[PDB]
Amino acid sequence: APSVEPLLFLATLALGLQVPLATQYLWDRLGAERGYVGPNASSPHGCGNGSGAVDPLREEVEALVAHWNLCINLGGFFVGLFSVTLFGPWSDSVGRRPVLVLPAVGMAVQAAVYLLVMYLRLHVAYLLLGRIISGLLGDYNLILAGCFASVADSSNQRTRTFRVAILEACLGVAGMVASVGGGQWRKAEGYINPFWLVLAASLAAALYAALCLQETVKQRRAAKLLTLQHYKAVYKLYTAPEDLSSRRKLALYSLAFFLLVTVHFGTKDLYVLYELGSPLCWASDLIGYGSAASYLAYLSSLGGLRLLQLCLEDTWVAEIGLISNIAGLVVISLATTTPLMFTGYGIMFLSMAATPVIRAKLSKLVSETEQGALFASVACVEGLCSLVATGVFNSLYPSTLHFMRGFPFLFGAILLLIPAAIMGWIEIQDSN
Amino acid sequence: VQLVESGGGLVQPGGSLRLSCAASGFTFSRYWMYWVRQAPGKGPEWLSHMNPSGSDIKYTDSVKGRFTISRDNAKNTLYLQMNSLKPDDTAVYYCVADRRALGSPEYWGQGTQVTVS
Repeated sequence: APSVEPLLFLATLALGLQVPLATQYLWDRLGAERGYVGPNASSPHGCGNGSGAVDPLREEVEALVAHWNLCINLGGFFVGLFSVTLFGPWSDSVGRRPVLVLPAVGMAVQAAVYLLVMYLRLHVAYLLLGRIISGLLGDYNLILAGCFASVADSSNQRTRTFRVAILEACLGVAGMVASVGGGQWRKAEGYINPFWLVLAASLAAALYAALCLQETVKQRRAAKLLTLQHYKAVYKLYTAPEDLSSRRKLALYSLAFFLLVTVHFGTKDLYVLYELGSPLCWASDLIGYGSAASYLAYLSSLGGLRLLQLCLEDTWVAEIGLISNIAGLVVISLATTTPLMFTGYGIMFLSMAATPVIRAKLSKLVSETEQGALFASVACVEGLCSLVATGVFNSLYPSTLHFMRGFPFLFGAILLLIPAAIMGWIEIQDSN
Repeated sequence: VQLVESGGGLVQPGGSLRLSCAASGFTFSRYWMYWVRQAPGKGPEWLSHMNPSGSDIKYTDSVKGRFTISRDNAKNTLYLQMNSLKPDDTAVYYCVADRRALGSPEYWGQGTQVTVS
């Protein structure tokens, strides 16, 4: 009834608590099945943590865990690919409440299946069952698409950038709460007890959407689910209509969004593996401060975005955001000490003002009745970006480990030169 | 933070070395405790682990019912007693201290040198 922000807050809390606990269970079960009584992390680096020798069994269990995360994530991604683009275009024809209630129920169901597997110590393949069951009903991707479409359907043309930044800042606040309230909960009797908050958060989101949420689709029509006019409505969004030079901009902004969120997703994960690296060797509290400072960039940018719009357009704000991300990811790449590592975190205080800008510039190119289809496409792109970021950056970091640590961060900074060029070119050519 | 082990040394086969590991620099009552031996010309051979209480005690097959991990949160000295020592047990026994979390560091020890012969 206030808005759809609490829905995304609870769903993001559920997802950000689910990821580390699920991979921790994968570590526990896969190690136990092979008689490996050892630490559940990857191999350490420097500061005497080891003797330099490699562990054939720990590396094998780590590879197994990475492969099983890949398997469950790809299964979820494919079923979400085929479900989000069916439930979004439908959502813009029947309303946003059903498509924000179904995925929350699916998330609660996968949380229940995960709890059943963790408590019964069942095979890790039944995690894939919960992932597919949630993915069919639309997953956290569909919560994202429905929330962004609801914000796009309840705001002006000028207010979309700020009202999307507000919701994305709520997304990141939920991420911070997950990171530093399941970070210090997963350590203390963790891995099962913190998982009850995933089910609790998903149930709370389902109840809030079903009861306390206010529908924003003004003239709700009568549409049939399972029609094939929902898969056609994302194709006749990118290729057929909007021929008046606003069809190239959809592809270019989708490309910029892909690269930008790929860089963000990869660089968050390498952050703790780097912080507790060889010349840093951060303790448990320093990396907690690091995670917090990484997840305060969200709100500091919901502030810098709103402040900078008083003098600039809504695109140069994103250009400034991409220079803050590049200065941070180049500084962090060259950080061999804690003042230089935390300066990089501080420099990225406007890093997250470019994703909401791209989302809004996409949402202002489509009709008011296609904000479901557009953000279904965007959610699918953000899932693919998560997968690609994981693969690329977890392949770069081990390889460029004895040559230059932080090269993954510098490569992410280099990749951010393409969204900046794309967005600057798009604005300059149109305004000329 | 340092975990210092001292129970090693030359013991004839059929020995009863009691390894100790005194942790100074953290709580030691919130950390899981392991035991690893890097045998000469090999890699780590993780031997045991124990939760901050003593409820989750896990071994490998080459030490099951033969090595007996133990910790004293009061004394802050993790132990490990070794029965039926064989010249296959010659190694450098380390003493790591994880948190059984994916965003927490490992604190290896210096490593004693058991030379069963």
